[PDB]
Amino acid sequence: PHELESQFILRLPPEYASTVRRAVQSGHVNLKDRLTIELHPDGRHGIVRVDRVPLASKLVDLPCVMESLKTIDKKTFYKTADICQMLVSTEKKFIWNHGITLPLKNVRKRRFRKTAKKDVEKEVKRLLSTDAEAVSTRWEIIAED
Amino acid sequence: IIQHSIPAVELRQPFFPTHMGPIKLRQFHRPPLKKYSFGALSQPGPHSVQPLLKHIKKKAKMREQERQASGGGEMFFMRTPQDLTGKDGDLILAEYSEENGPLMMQVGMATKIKNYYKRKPGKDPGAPDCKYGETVYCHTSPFLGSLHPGQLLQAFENNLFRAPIYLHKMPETDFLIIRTRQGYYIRELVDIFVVGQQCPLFEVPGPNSKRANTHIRDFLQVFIYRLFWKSKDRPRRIRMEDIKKAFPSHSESSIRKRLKLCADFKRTGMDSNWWVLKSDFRLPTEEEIRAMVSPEQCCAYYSMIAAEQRLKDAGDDEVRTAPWNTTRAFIAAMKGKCLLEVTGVADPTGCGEGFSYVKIPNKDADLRRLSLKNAKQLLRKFGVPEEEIKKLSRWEVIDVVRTMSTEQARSGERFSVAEHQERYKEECQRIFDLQNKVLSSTEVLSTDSATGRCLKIYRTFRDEEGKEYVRCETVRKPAVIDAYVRIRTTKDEEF
Repeated sequence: PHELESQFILRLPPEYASTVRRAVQSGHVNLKDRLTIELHPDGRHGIVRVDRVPLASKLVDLPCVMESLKTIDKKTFYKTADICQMLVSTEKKFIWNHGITLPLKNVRKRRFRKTAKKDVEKEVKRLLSTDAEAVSTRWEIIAED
Repeated sequence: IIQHSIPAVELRQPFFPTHMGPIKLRQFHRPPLKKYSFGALSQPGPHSVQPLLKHIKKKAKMREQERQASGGGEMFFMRTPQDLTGKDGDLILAEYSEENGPLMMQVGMATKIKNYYKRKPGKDPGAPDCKYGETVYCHTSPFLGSLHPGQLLQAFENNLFRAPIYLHKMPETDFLIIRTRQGYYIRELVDIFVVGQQCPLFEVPGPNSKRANTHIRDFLQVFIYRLFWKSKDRPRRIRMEDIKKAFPSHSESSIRKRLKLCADFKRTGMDSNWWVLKSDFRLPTEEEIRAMVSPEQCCAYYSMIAAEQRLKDAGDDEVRTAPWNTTRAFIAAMKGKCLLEVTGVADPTGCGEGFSYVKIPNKDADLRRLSLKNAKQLLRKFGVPEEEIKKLSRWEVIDVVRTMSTEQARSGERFSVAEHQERYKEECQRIFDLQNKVLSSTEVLSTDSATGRCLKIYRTFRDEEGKEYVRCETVRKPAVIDAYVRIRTTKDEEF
C-alpha cells in the first residue's frame, strides 16, 4: 500500500539555522551525523541535536494550513502534502498563534473568525461513564452559590 | 485543462479516503504526526536526518532525459504514487489566509499559477516577469475587484477555486522535514505563497441533497468496480466485508443495492461467500470509471462533511458561513443572478478584510388644471431654480411640480438599480485592494449562559465491601453543560 508522507517544519535558533543551512546546501552525508531528531513519548516534546549540541523542542500546531506543491515545469503544481505542525527549537502551549509568513502574525487572534475547539466531547464522555456506573442521578440547574 | 496525477483521477484511497470519522473530520487537512508501530522510526531514540540534494538533481536530470528522449516537448510525469513525494522536484509552500476554506485540494491534484497583468493605459513596458506561472493579460478582472493599470496579480487557478496568491520569502530559520517510516529527510524552502480569499468555482452540495446522495452512490459504485478490476480469480469475485471496511457508515442494504446489478452472491459450492461478477455484465473500462466520479466532486463532498461536523460540534449565522451556502452565493453572483453583501458574518477574517459570500437581492388632474401661470407661482414657492421656471413648458413644469409632490400619509385605528449595483461594485474593489495590501505587506507585525446558571450532578455509587457514598459534582463550564443536558433531554425522549 501507499502511506501519505508526513511533512512538518523545523524552526531552529538563528546561528544553528545558519549552520544547518550551510550543511544542507553543501550536500554531503556529514550533515546526517551532525543533525539528529529525538521525539519524546509525550508527542509534543523533543531534542534536535545540531553538531551534537542538544536543543529543546516543542511540536506545535499551526493556525493556518500549508500545502507543499511540487512542480517540474514551474507552470503546473501538484499538491504533495499538508503541513500543520512545526518543531520549534531553542494543550494551549502546543498551539502556535502566529503564521509562518510575515503578513500572518497574530492570525489566530485577529484574522480568524471566532471558531470552537472542535475537548468538550471527551469531557462529556468522561461524565457519561460515571453516570452509567452509578445508581441514582440528580440534575439541578443552579444559581449563585 | 487541469491534469491531475494518475493516483488522483483514479481516486486511490490513501489520497482520497472512502470514509472519514469524527476525529478525522475535525483534523481535516490538519493531519497530526502519527507514531509508527513498525519501522525504523518506531524504535525510540535519536534519528539522523538525511540530506537529499543528490536525489533531487538525479531525479531532475532523469526527468530531463525522459523529456528529451520523448521529443523535447512538455511531458506528463506524475503517473505513480511515488512521483508525488516531496523528495524531488521544486517544492513551494502555500499558506492559506482563511481557517477553513470552502474548497481545498486533496493530495495528488494539480493547480496552475496564472499571472494576471492589466496593461497601463496606452504604452506599457510589459508584465513584470515572475519566477512561477504563465502570464495572461486580463481586461476583465477574474476576481471581485478590478486590477489597477500596470498591476500584476498572481493566482492559483484550477477547477475548484481561483485565489490570489502572494509570493513571500521563507523565514531564515525554517526547513522542511519529510518523515517516512524509514527516516527523516530535510529540504530547504525558499518560496512561500500566501493564498487570499478563495473565489469558488465549484458548488459544494448541501447535506442530504440530491447531488450529495448521488456522489455517495457513485463513489461506492466506483470503489466496487475497482475492486472487481483488482480481482484475480477469473469470474471476478469480491468480498462484502472489504466494502464494509471501506464504507463502515453505510447500511449494508445500500451496498447490496449497488451489488445487486453487476454481481450475485454464491452461498454454496465454489466461490462460496463471494460476490461473483455476472457473466453478461461488461465491467466498465478505465475511462468510463474515470468519467463516473471527478476528483473535484470528492473535494466538494469532503468540504460538505467537514463543515457538517464543525457545525454539529458547535451546536443561523454559522449556517450562512457553511460552504454550500457560500459557494451557491458566489456562483450565483458570478452569473449575475444576485448580489452579495461584502460586509457580513460569512467574512472568514472576522474583521473588515475579506469578503462575505451570502446572497442579497439585486433590489393628479388638478396639477394639469393649474393653468401654467399658477404652476409657475407654485414652482417659485417651492424653491425650484429659475431655469425650470424660465422654460415654462406646461407639461415639464407640471411634471416637476408632481416630482416635488408634498408626500403625506397616515391611517387611524430612490434608485433601486444603478446606485445599489455601483455601491456593490466599488465596495468589492475596495475590499479586494485592502486584502491585497495586508497580505503583500513585508512589514513586521508586533506580537500582541443566557440564564447565568451552572450545572450540579448528585449521584449514588456502592464502594467495595458495603458502602453507599454520594458524590455531588458541579460543572461551571457552559460548554460542558450544553452537551451534557442536550444528551439528557434527547434520552428523556428516547423512551
